[PDB]
Amino acid sequence: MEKTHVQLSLPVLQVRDVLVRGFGDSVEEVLSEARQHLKDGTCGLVEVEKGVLPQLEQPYVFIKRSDARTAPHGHVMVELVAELEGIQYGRSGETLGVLVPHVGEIPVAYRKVLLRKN
Ligand SMILES: C[C@@H](N)c1ccc(Br)cc1
Repeated sequence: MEKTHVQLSLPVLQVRDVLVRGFGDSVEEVLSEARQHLKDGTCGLVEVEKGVLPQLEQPYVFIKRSDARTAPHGHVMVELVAELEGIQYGRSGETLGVLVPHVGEIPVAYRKVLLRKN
């Protein structure tokens, strides 16, 4: 059975290397596909800086900090929040980055997270 939270180490990708720049065409689809790729180990993370989001496809899936009181074992506790046309679906803390499919790109780092399964 799946636990409420899972430890994952996500590959951090540079935006210009990403081949598949989003998970789908609707808020519900991108959240669904992101969660599936997270379970399969085929999800990467792009850190948000100026210029990044316009190079990626909407809707966006962000991982955001869900608890600022403790980060177990160095894994920041995080949850998913989607965004389309300036409207967010969920409310959470600070953005760690935007999730994208990982299809073999070489990462620049790994980001340890404790992901809320839902
Ligand atoms: C199964 C593999 N060909 C693949 C499917 C969808 C996405 Br998104 C990335 C890779």
